Amino acid sequence: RGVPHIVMVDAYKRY
Amino acid sequence: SATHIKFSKRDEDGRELAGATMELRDSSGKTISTWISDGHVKDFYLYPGKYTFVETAAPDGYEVATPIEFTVNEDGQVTV
Repeated sequence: RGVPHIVMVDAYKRY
Repeated sequence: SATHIKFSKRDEDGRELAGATMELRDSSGKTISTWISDGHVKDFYLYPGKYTFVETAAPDGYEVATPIEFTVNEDGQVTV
């Protein structure tokens, strides 16, 4: 419990 | 001592995303780890310092994300 979650989002290319 | 953190590489729909080429660097430019995201959260244990998650390449069809800097404090608090 309490472990930090670091999130990196990869967005879609328009295609 | 070392602090447990989790890193998640996700898509725009909140789902873990496999195939991204990633690295974790410290404030002096040393590479702590390189890996390919596998569609699950990735755990790390890190000593106090300033670090950066850097995406070298995204899977086909995705855009590379901006690097994420964070600090592991002397007391185990992590700040993003």
